[PDB]
This record gives sequence, C-alpha cells and structure tokens, in this order.
Amino acid sequence: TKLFPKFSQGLAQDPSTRRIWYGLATAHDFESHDGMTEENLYQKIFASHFGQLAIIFLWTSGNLFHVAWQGNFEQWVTDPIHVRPIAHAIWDPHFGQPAVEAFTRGGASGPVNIATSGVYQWWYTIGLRSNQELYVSSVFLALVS
Amino acid sequence: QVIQPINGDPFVGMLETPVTSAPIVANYLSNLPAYRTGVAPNLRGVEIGLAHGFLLAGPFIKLGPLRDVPGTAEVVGCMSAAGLVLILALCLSLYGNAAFQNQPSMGKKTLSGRPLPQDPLMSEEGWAKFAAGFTVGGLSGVAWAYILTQILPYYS
Amino acid sequence: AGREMWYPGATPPPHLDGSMLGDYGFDPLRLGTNPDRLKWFREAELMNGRWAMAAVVGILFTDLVGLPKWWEAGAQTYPIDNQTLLIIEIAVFSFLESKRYEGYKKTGGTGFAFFFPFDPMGMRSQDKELKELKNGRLAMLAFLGFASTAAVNGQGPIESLQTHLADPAHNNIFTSSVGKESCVFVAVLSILPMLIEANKALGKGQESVPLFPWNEEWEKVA
Amino acid sequence: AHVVKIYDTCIGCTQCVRACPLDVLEMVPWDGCKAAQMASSPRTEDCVGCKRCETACPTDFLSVRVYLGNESTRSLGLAY
Amino acid sequence: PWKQPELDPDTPSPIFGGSTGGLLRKAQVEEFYVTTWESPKEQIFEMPTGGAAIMRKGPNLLKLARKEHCLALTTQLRTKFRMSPCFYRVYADGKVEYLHPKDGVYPEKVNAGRVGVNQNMRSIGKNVDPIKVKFTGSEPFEI
Amino acid sequence: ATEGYPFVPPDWAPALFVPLTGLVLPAVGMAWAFTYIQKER
Amino acid sequence: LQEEFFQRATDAVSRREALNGFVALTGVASIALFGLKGASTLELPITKGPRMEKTENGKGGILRS
Amino acid sequence: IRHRDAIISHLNWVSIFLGFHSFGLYIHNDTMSALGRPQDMFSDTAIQLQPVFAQWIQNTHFTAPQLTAPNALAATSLTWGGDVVAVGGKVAMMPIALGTSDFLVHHIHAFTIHVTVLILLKGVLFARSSRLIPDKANLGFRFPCDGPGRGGTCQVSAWDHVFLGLFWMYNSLSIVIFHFSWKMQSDVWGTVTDSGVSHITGGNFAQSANTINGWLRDFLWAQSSQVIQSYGSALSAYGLMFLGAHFVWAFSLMFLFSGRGYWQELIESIVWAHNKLRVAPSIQPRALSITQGRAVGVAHYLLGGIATTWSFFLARIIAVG
Amino acid sequence: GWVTFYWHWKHLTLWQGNVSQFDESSTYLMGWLRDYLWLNSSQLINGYNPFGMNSLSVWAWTFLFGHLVYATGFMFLISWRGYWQELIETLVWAHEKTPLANLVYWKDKPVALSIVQARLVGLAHFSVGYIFTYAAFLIASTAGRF
Ligand code: CLA
Ligand code: CLA
Ligand code: CLA
Ligand SMILES: CC1=C(C/C=C(\C)CCC[C@H](C)CCC[C@H](C)CCCC(C)C)C(=O)c2ccccc2C1=O
Ligand code: SF4
Ligand code: SF4
Ligand code: SF4
Repeated sequence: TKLFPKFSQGLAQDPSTRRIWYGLATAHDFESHDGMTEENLYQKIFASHFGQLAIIFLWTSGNLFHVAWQGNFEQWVTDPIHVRPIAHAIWDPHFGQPAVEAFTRGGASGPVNIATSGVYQWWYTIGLRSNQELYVSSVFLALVS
Repeated sequence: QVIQPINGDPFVGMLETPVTSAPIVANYLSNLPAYRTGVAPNLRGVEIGLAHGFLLAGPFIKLGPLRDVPGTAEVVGCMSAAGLVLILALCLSLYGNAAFQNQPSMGKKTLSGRPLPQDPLMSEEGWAKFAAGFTVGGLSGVAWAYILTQILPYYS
Repeated sequence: AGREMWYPGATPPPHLDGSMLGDYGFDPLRLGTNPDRLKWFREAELMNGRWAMAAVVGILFTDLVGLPKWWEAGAQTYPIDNQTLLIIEIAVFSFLESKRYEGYKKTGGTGFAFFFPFDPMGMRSQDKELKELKNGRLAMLAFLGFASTAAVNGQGPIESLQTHLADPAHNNIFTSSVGKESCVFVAVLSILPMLIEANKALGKGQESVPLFPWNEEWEKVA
Repeated sequence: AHVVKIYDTCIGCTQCVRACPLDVLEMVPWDGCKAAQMASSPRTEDCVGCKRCETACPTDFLSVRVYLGNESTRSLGLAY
Repeated sequence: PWKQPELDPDTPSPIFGGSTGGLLRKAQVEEFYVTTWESPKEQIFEMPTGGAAIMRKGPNLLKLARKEHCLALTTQLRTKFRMSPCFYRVYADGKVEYLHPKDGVYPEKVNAGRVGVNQNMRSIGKNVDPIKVKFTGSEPFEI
Repeated sequence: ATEGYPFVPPDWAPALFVPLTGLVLPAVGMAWAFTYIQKER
Repeated sequence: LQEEFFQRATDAVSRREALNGFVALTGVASIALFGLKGASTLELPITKGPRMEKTENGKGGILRS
Repeated sequence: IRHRDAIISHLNWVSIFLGFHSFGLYIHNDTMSALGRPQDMFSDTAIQLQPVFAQWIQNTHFTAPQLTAPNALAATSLTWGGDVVAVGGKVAMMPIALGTSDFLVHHIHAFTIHVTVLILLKGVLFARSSRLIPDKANLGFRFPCDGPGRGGTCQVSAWDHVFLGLFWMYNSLSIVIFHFSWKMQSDVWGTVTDSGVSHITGGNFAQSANTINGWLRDFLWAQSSQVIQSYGSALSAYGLMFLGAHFVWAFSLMFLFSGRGYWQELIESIVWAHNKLRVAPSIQPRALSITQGRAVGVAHYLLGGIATTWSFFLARIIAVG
Repeated sequence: GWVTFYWHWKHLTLWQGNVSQFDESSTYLMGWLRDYLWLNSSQLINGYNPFGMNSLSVWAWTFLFGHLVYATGFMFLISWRGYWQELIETLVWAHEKTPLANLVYWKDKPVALSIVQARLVGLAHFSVGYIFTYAAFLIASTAGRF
C-alpha cells in the first residue's frame, strides 16, 4: 500500500507502474475521488480556479519582465516598421560559435529570440513606451498573482 | 546432456547453461564485489565506484566538446565524469531509500543450503553505506584517471 | 522554544521544544527536524560562528592598527608562497578536523586536538554556551555586513562607522545602490510575522507544516 | 479487484463458468429459471476482466457483467 | 469435495527440461500455485508456460506462477485425457489455499451446497443512474 | 540609475539561472517525486 | 589497513541524509561555478558574442532590423 | 519454445542498442548541425566511422581476379572496380565509394531488420502460449483479443504481430530503397563528360546523408520537384498516382487508430435512419471486425505508401534520368 | 490545419503580391501542395545546411522535432497493449535472471500502458508534434522573406 494516490485508496493498492500514470491522470477528477462530498469538491474547484488565475498572472508578469529585460522595446518604439521584437535572450551552453552569431537579431548583443507574440504592438498601442513601465507592470502583475 | 536447469528442477525460468556452468564464469561472478556477501557494503561500494568512475572518465575526455583543446580536454572530461558519478550516487541513495523502506522476509537460498541470515547490502543503512562507498570510489577513480593523464609514457 | 522568541507572540515548531539552548522559535523552512540533524546543525552553527568571531575580531584589529584592506590582502606580498602555504594548511587541517570529528563522534564536544573538551581554565557552564552562541550569531551577521560594505561601499568597517557618524541620514544602506532592495527586503521581513500569525489564526487546529524537499514533514501530511 | 455481477436474466446454461479460465464463476441452485441454476462469483478477486463470460453469455442483454477498475497483482495477470 | 485434500510434497514431478517460461521472483515474495493430478500412465502434455513434458504414472506436481496457468493446464488435461485435476495456492509464508474444487464437483455442477454471491435479482439495465448514487461511494451495479 | 528601481537583473544572470532550472531544479524534482512514489503508508 | 582508510571515508557520509546533503551541496556549487566562472575560462561559445553577424533578416525584401 | 524468453529479450536488447547507435547518431548530427558545430559531426569531414570491413571486402574483390581467381578477365562487378563504363554518354556502372553516411544507413538497415525479425519471431514463438495468456493456442491464430483483462490484451494474437510486421518491413524497405535511389543518383548514375564525370545529383550523399534534415531536404525535397511540376506533361499521371497514394495512405489511419464500438454505434444510427423510411436491408449492417479493421488499415497503409514511393521514384527517374 | 493552411497561403500570396497565384492555384490539390508545402518550405529546411547555418536553424530543428513526436504518436496509436505486455514480461525475465543487475529490483511492477492511457498518450504525442511542426513551418515561411 502506497500513499502517492492519496485521493484514490484503490489506486494506491495497485502494485504496478499503472498506479503512477493513473494517479497523474486522475489528479483533478474530484468527482471520482474517494470519500469526497459536493461542498468540498466545489471548494477545491474554487481554489483550483484561483491557482490558474495566479499562474496566468505570473506568466504574463514574466512576459513583461523578459521583454523589459532582454527585449528591444525602446528601439521598437523608435522604429516599429524596421526593428524586430525580441522575446527573450538565448543562453544555451550547447550552442556553437556560429549559433551565437546567428541569433543576435534585432540589433542586440547576445543571442536573442524574435518575438512574434504581438505584445510589442499591443503595448505600444496602449501607451507603454519604456522598459521601466514594463518592469512596473511585471512587478504589479507578480503582486496580484 | 549439457543443457539442464539448475538443481534438477524445471519449474523455474533461468536454466543452467555452459555460459553459466563454466567454472571460470562462476568463480569470476562469485569473486565480484557485488556478490561478496562476507564484505561490508561500503568496501564493495568503494571497489565498484573506483572501477566505474575510472571507466567513465574515458569517453568524456576523448569525445568531449573541448576534445580538440590541448590540456583542457582531460580536465573537462574528468569533471563531467565526476558529475555523472554524483548523479549515479544520488540515484543509488534514492534507490536505497525506495527499495528498503520495508523489511525482507527470506534469504537467498544458495546452493547446497548453508545460507547467511541476511545480506547487509539488502538493508536501508547497508545500501546507504554502499552508496557512500560508491561515491567515494567514484571521485577517487576520477581523480586517479585525471593524474594518469598528467604523467604519461604514451598518448594520455 | 524559549519564552523570548524570534518575533513576539510566535508559536514554537513541534520539534523545537526548547530543550537545546539558544532556542528562539526561528525555524521558518524547518531545515533540521531530526535530533541528530538538529545537533549536527548546532555544531555546524557553532563552528561557523566561532570562525566568524575570530575573523571579525581580526578585522577590527587589522583596521585599528592600519593594515590595508582585507579583500585586497590576498594579492599583497607575503612570505612563503601561497601554494605550499595552502598545502600545509590542508596538511594540518586534515588532522585538526579529523580529531574534531572523532571527538564529536565519541563525546559530542567542540574540543581541540587531543583535548576533548579543551577547557583548561574550566568555565564550563550553560550560560557560557548561550553567550557564545549569541556573540557568534552576531559575528556571523557582522561578517556578512563587512562583506557587503567591502563590496558596494569599498571601505572598511571603521570607515563605514565614520560615514554613519558623519551623516547618518544619507550615508546608510538604504540610500546606496542596494538601497531599495534592502527596503523591499526589510518590508517583506516586517510583513512576515503577520502572515505567520494569519496562518496560525486561520489554521486553528491544522498542522500547517511547511512541506519542503529538505525535510520529511510532508510524510504526515498525506 | 474488479466487480463481477450476475443478474436474474440468467437461465443456467452453465457455459459462462467454462469460458472463464480463472474459476471466478460458479453455478448455484436457483428457482427463477427452467434449468434451476444461477451463476455466482465467489472468487471475484481472482478475476482479470477478460470478458470471456460476456462473450459466452447468450442472453440479451448479458446476464453476467464484468466492470473494470481497481487493478491488483492478480487482476493484472502478472506472473512477476 | 467430501473431504478437503492437502497437497503432498512427496509426490513426484513430470520430466521436463529447463524452460525460461516458469516461476519468477513473484513465487518467493508473493504467492505461487501448485497443480496436482493422478495419471494412469506416462503421457506427453504441453505446459501452459513452456514446451512439452512427460507426466509420471501416478501422482504429479506442477508449480505455476498464476492461477490462469493452472486452470489452462486443468482444462487441457480434462479435454485431452479426462484427468480431472486440482490446483492449490501456496503463499510466501507457507499458507496453502484450496481453489479449484471447493465443492469437489467443479463450477459446471451445482451440488446444492453453495450460496449465491454477487447476484442481483433486478434485470440488467434496471440499474439506477450514476446521478442517483453520486457522492455515495457505491456504484449502480454494486447495489 | 534613472528609475532602475524596478530592479534590472544583471547581464550575467542567465549564466547562473539557466543551469539552475535546467540541471538542479529537475534533479530536485526527480528526487522529490521518486521519494513520493516509493512511500509505503 | 586498506579497509580502515575507506571505512573512515564512508563513516562521515554513511547516512543517506549525509550523502544527499553532500551531493546537493556539490551539485549546486558546481552549477553555480559553471557559467559564472566555469564559462569564459574554457572559452565556451555561449559567452563570447558575435563579430558582426546577422542583423538583417528577410530574403524576400522588407529588410527588418 | 523452451528458451523463447531469452531469445526475445536478447533480440529486444540488440534492437534497442542498434536503434540508439544507429539513430541517435543521426539525431546528434542533426543537433550539431543545428548547433552550428559541424566539427562535432559523425561525418567524413568531422570524426568518422569508416566502414573498414566493407572497404576491405571491396578491395579484396577488386584484387580477386589477380590472385584468387586468375582466370577471370576482370572483377565480377564494377561496384568495387576502377573503371567507368558508359553507353550513350550516360554512366552504366561506376565504382561505389562507401563512407560514414553509408555506414550509418547500413547500420540503420540492420537495426530495422532486427526489429522486424524481433516482432515476427515474437509472434511466432508466443503464438502457442505466453506468460500473459497460457491458453492462446485454443483461441486460434487470428483472434482480435482476449478482452480488456490483465490491463488489456489487445493485438495479442500472432496475426497482429504480423500486422505490425508489415509496417516495420514497410519502414525498412522504404529506407532501403531511399538509400538506393540517393546513392545511385549521387555517386553512380549520371552523364559522362570529357572533363570528368557528372552525376545526377552533385555528390550530395557524402555531405547530406549524415542528418535526418539533410536526408529530407536533399532527397525528398531536392527531388520530387518533377512530380509536382509534372502537370501538363507525360508524367502527370505520376503526380495523380502520387496524390491518390497520399489519400489512400492517409485514409488508412481511420481504420488503424479507431475501434469497432464507435463505428458499430454509427452504423446503428444509420440503420435507424434507413428504418425510418423502410429501406432497411435484409442483411443487417455490421461494422468491420477488429481483425478485419486492422487488415483493412494495414492494407490501405501499405498500398498508399508503396504507390507513393512508386510514383515519386518513377517520375523522378524518368523526368531526369 | 485546413483553416490555417487557407489563411497562411492566402495571406502569403497577398503579402508577396501574387494574389493571382493563390486564385489560380488553390483550386487543385497539387497546386496547393506544390505552392504551399513545397515552395514555402525552401527557407525552412535550409536552417542548417552542410554549407552553413542561419537563424532558421531552430525552426528546421523544431520542424523535424514535430515530425518525430508525431511519429511517436503513431507508435503509440497503431500498436495496442497486449503485445507490449508480453515484451515487458520478457524484459522482466531478462532483468530478474542476469548477474550484477538482479540486485537492483523495481518497487513498481513494469506494466504496459493501458488502452485508454495508450489512446491518451498517442493523441498527446500526435497533437504536440502536429502543433510544433506546423508552428515551425509557419513562422519559418513567414520570417524567411518578411
Ligand atoms: C512563469 C513564467 C516564466 C517563464 C516561462 C520564464 C522563462 C524564462 N526565464 Mg524568466 N522570470 C519570470 C517568469 C518566467 N520566465 C519572472 C516572473 C521573473 C522575475 C522574478 C523571471 C526572472 C528571470 C531571470 C532573472 C532569468 C530568467 C530566465 C529565463 C529563461 C530560462 C529559464 C529559467 O531559468 O527560469 C527562470 C528561473 C527563475 C528562478 C526565475 C523565475 C522565478 C519564478 C517566476 C518565481 C516562482 C513562481 C512559482 C512558485 C514557480 C513557477 C512555476 C509555474 C510556472 C508552474 C526562460 C526564457 C533566465 C534567462 O536566461 O533569461 C532569458 C534568467 O537569468 N527569468
Ligand atoms: C537545459 C539545461 C542544461 C544545461 C545548462 C547543460 C549544460 C551543459 N551540457 Mg547539456 N544536456 C542537457 C541539459 C543541459 N545541459 C539535456 C537535457 C541533455 C540531453 C538532451 C544534454 C546533453 C548533453 C551532452 C550529450 C553533453 C552536454 C554537455 C554540456 C556542457 C557543455 C559543454 C561544456 O561546458 O563542457 C562541460 C564543462 C563543465 C565545466 C561542466 C562540468 C562540471 C560538472 C557539472 C561537475 C563538475 C564538478 C565535479 C563534481 C567536481 C567536484 C568535486 C567535489 C568533491 C567538490 C554544459 C555543462 C557536454 C558535456 O558534458 O561536456 C563534457 C556534452 O557532451 N549536454
Ligand atoms: C518513426 C517512428 C517511430 C519511432 C521512433 C518508434 C520508436 C520505438 N518503437 Mg515503434 N512503431 C512505430 C513508430 C515508431 N516507433 C509505429 C507507427 C508502429 C506501429 C506498426 C511501431 C511498432 C513497434 C513495434 C511492434 C516495436 C516498436 C519498437 C519501438 C522502439 C524501438 C527502440 C529502438 O531500437 O529505437 C531506439 C530508440 C528511439 C529511436 C527513440 C528515440 C531516441 C532518440 C534517438 C533520443 C535518444 C535518447 C535521448 C537523448 C534521451 C532524452 C532525454 C530527455 C527526456 C531529457 C522505440 C521505443 C520495438 C520495441 O519495443 O523495442 C525494440 C517493437 O518491438 N514499435
Ligand atoms: C471506417 C471504419 C469502419 C466502417 C467501415 C465499414 C463498415 C466498411 C464499409 C465498406 C464499404 C461499404 C465498401 C464499398 C465502398 C463504396 C460503396 C464503393 C463505391 C464504388 C463506386 C463505383 C460507387 C469499421 O467498421 C471499422 C472497424 C474496425 C476498425 C476501424 C473501422 C473503421 O475505421
Ligand atoms: S453465461 Fe450468462 S445466461 Fe449463461 S449460465 Fe452464465 S450468467 Fe447465465
Ligand atoms: S471477465 Fe474473465 S476471469 Fe472474469 S468472471 Fe468473466 S470470464 Fe471469468
Ligand atoms: S480495445 Fe479491442 S482489441 Fe483491445 S482488449 Fe478491448 S476489445 Fe480487445
């Protein structure tokens, strides 16, 4: 008898490798969990929705932080039609010398990745101009997360 | 009839073959540190780790990313081998915590009876001592393989 | 965990009953939850604190006598080459720390060389251990402050004290380049006892143990 | 292990117990059928869920039903 | 049957060579199964996990890893030589369990001595919906 | 700095943080999960 | 005599707690040394930079960046 | 039958070993090409795996008429020869040079054949009985399953082992004929000139068959440009055959991924529809059997793949060669 | 995939200026294939030639990566559990009856993936491979020229 499927006592009695896969797969199937009522199920879903909200806000805060750190948002503001957006810098130790040289796009120094997520146009449209404001947005979104 | 099962019983799987019934193979396997029941787990761990950490330095030095750099290929290969040795030591400790949280109830039942009460390797603290011997042997063998590339009459 | 606590109104950790001295209930992450682990961490704390005490009093002595800066002292000229100096340092420490570890195995005391405990004067008392622990932790924090003021200010402790006495309103940490970092950090540290109090208030009967990879307190959770 | 249930639609053809190579099913006397027999499953924990009894069942719908779930070392057909 | 028989370790075993299909470590840490039959002459039968073996004239003993192997051998023997065998279950601690002929007359017969178990007097498809048994821990077919 | 107070990370931070979450954090994840799965009651 | 040196080698790290702590400390120390000091001394081709390479992109015109 | 587990286990081990040290080399070369490090490749310019045994056999067979077969006028073939025969200005047969890429592809072939023979021999050996199902002999040769018991015994019959073996032989022979076509078009077939000999493709097999992306771009994309541009010409039927083969290959995956219960229920709905206005057939419509569905899927898959390769090969070799 | 093929090809022909090429080439499927999956894939597969490497080397690697994951999805989708159980049983016998490795023993018994699990993992591998290869091709064909 194991204890990894704490939600499913029958799954913990499984002595095979199927227990791991089924416990991972039936992780948020609260309606089939052992000894669980309706009210606790609803409260668990409420907490899970809060968790997904926190994850979403953390992810967009990270997008703001990485754009403000390693992007070319000021250069994109000065010239949107010419300068390409930059998502995040590339630090891969398995990269070769030509590989570093082939990813310094957008007028950057190190290896960077060109952003095609559309956040540069969106943030230029809503009045965000400097990376200071993107940094403040990132820390505020981390705070609300 | 050379081909026969061990101890004259057919209900088992593994059967006695001239690959296994050769006296050279049997005495080589019995004298290996992993099958030396009368020795402490840390000593056989030291021998096993020494052998494996000595062999692991080879491919990292010879085929490493900096193999064309003279004087730094051996250092990088040996420290990567030591890191791999540490990874295997972590694996050994995790296996000792995992497989020995319970207690065995039966012996090994060696040939012609005369079984030892319990193998100290198959315990929790025994396997922890085995992992300690393994990592000590691993870094010592890696360090020996480094200095064997420092003094040399041939190649490396 | 002692009536005096790390913040006033705190609850002791379940393993921190206060049997060992120097207890103040300060175990947020609960690093040591095993008595063998707890006593090894106490011995390691005493070792690092004693070295911090020796290093700090050497720092004040060297700054008082006028010797040059400590972080630049490694590049200064010295008799005996650093190679054989390092070699004899490991040569003597492979015996000193060996005797220390063997004495800790057989007795548990912090003796020196063949003398366990190395107390020829004989002021062995629990209050002496408590005073040593407090002064040691203060020297730990003092060495961290010395390293910080060597890094960002580039001046010794005596020069830092003179700059604090000359203009304390502006020649502080909070007006430096690591200023607002320290402001946010100390604001988080001020908020920190209230979040712990809120966890205790809402969690009236729950364990609420901090489950972390460094401890097996999560085994009782599930 | 799995759950094996026999409903009253069974007519006692005693062929569901022949198709099961695990001795899960058994035939008990009954009075609700012409053959005066009914399938029963005393050794239900030995079942693997191979549904050979459902294949052998002639009634529509099936008198003997096997429900999967809660696998064990005997329900998974493991010799190791 | 009339009296429950206990297996005898003194019965011989059929002549067979080494087969890789057979007992494993599960026979040590967990239970294993032993099949016993009485033969009038030396015949050749196929093992459920190996090749072909010659049974002995008289009692026989076969150790198999699973109950399915034992019942496959039992069905093969009953179809071929009308042997009517029986198999046991030997646990890791030495406990011996009697499995196949609990009444001694096989599951095909009734013997008027066994009770009904896991039988529903309702028709299949008359079970309640899962909404009616939600958050109860009981399946509709378990009622 | 001119309002670098929403703290700008150093230009050498990737060299420490990329292997930290590529090599150490996966190692802690495997070790913690493997201790979780092989836990008997 | 040979066994004693390795016995005292293991006795300080015999516990699985001690060896887990040792491998964790060495792993984080080595990873923190790598990149910060491990790179730029082996001349790893991630911390060097370009000479003057790959500023323009787009072979079908437009010539961004 | 007695030691079948040992045979299957050793065959599985050597299959996995061959797969790793035949395909991870390709993936590694793909990575170091994508990492901008061609000097770390498993290629001739970088560190190499020279097929010394094949080259030694070639040299022995070239020198075989000199000593071991003195009555032969020349070598038994021009694979290992030294002369380039040419008829009508086109190279009939010229010596074949074996390098690192040839070593990689030959060991990939060995891996693929070892896996296919593993599947077929496991199907043959475990057809009678197995540790999972001891009574597999009484279930016949071609049966779909023994039910979802023991975790699910689908495709446990020897027929389904052969059903997978058809796909694995398809993969093996497809890689074999791809190797043949690329090697001939890059190192044998071509037009002879007064200044040297020019092949169909400019020797791209030596420098492009070390990576999967190189294989793709320089064989399936560098060629097949005449199949797509065959419209309005004599080879347009080859393009039609190509796209119809794409259709039949893609249509097979319906019969392969799906099962029978969903299709039986859909057929039940269609039977209701035909019942509403009384066009119900007297023969009850039923879905294809599980073995029947597997057979249809593998047959349509093989037909689509074979006709795809047939159309591509023939259009490329007629529009160019 | 159909809606994104339509969007990408129509917009690519709009941006390049030859809307007539899409108008006269989207009628027949061979024109669709030749002028979308072949013409626009020229810059994608030239990410890392043996001659050299460019910025689209990551997109070609992602393209082949999605192909490989889709192929592993086929591996999980075509073959079904029941043959893998016997193969795993043979591997179990191999591990249990070998020197220097029977000392290390599993705590969780190796068991082949369940049929529902098989469908899930085949669908998962299929979908991530599909998404990655199409994203790589789309961004490489739209970034190679503009
Ligand atoms: C969750 C969104 C997210 C994602 C996917 C990334 C992705 C990346 N970051 Mg970034 N990062 C983020 C948020 C994110 N970041 C935030 C919010 C911060 C500010 C605290 C940073 C600060 C940061 C630094 C300083 C560096 C990176 C770096 C990197 C790269 C290497 C991966 C790495 O080391 O992780 C980043 C590792 C960290 C420890 C920093 C993140 C701290 C997290 C967000 C807080 C913990 C939250 C939660 C408990 C755990 C998150 C998991 C959740 C998503 C399930 C990669 C492009 C490195 C790089 O090379 O830059 C390209 C680098 O040096 N990141
Ligand atoms: C995303 C995280 C990540 C990171 C940061 C790295 C980082 C690295 N990998 Mg990669 N790798 C990764 C994921 C990652 N890997 C994955 C997921 C795979 C599988 C697909 C690989 C597969 C892979 C291969 C196949 C190889 C690498 C190699 C390398 C190294 C590049 C060459 C180099 O610097 O020489 C290494 C230089 C070093 C300084 C590192 C050695 C330091 C080690 C970690 C330990 C040294 C301390 C040692 C224990 C001594 C202490 C003793 C103690 C008593 C104090 C570098 C350390 C190469 C390598 O290992 O080179 C030898 C190599 O051949 N990697
Ligand atoms: C191209 C598609 C594809 C691929 C790659 C696989 C892969 C596999 N199948 Mg499968 N197969 C497929 C389609 C595919 N299948 C389809 C569609 C069917 C249906 C007919 C089958 C039918 C089938 C049968 C019937 C059998 C297999 C077997 C195998 C295995 C062969 C092991 C080997 O030698 O290769 C080596 C391994 C690989 C190629 C996997 C990729 C490894 C790459 C090179 C990366 C290397 C490791 C990497 C560095 C680690 C990354 C770490 C990271 C997580 C951090 C392997 C797991 C056989 C088996 O079980 O083993 C022999 C077997 O008997 N398959
Ligand atoms: C599609 C499908 C079906 C449904 C397919 C069926 C019932 C077979 C249909 C065969 C048709 C009727 C053959 C004739 C086709 C056309 C009518 C021919 C037209 C010819 C023109 C000249 C008009 C299954 O039954 C099935 C079973 C198991 C696994 C997968 C599947 C599966 O994928
Ligand atoms: S197969 Fe069905 S109908 Fe027939 S005897 Fe068994 S339960 Fe009754
Ligand atoms: S599913 Fe199979 S083992 Fe279970 S009762 Fe039915 S026929 Fe017997
Ligand atoms: S999914 Fe089909 S082949 Fe697999 S066990 Fe079920 S009925 Fe048999």
